[PDB]
Amino acid sequence: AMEKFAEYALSFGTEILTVEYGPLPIGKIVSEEINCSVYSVDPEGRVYTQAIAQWHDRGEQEVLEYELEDGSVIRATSDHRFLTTDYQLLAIEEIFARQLDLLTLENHRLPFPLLDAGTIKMVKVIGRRSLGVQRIFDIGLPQDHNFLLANGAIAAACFN
Ligand SMILES: [Ca+2]
Ligand SMILES: [Ca+2]
Ligand SMILES: [Zn+2]
Repeated sequence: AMEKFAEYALSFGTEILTVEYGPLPIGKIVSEEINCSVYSVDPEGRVYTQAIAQWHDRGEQEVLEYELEDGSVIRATSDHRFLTTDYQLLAIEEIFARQLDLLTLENHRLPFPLLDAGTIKMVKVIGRRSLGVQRIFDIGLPQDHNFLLANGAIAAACFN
């Protein structure tokens, strides 16, 4: 029984897919407290949008750059959780260690069923390297605790 999650964080350059501005580095969003909407998935698999509720500058620390099978990367703390194809939110290091698949997403269109729209891909983490100390951040959302990155990966949001 998990007491709580680690206070994971994303590196400055990690781009979040915003509705109003498209891909934007989380560092910019937080540093400038940019009000915009992100895409998230609910417990029943519906993809929908929600406005950011909290902007947290987490300071700095050692971060790793994980490389995905399609060449994209995730720059974050090793314990940052992401959605897998089994629909579990697990640390990126676990996904790497166990070679699990990240569940990624490659008129009115929203909200829509995750499995019946958008190009769904099953992407493994093929490696990682250290980027040294970088500025880190996270954002809090008013509803579900996850949001889509520009590379399609679904990241866990702040639980505070
Ligand atoms: Ca694959
Ligand atoms: Ca892509
Ligand atoms: Zn936070």
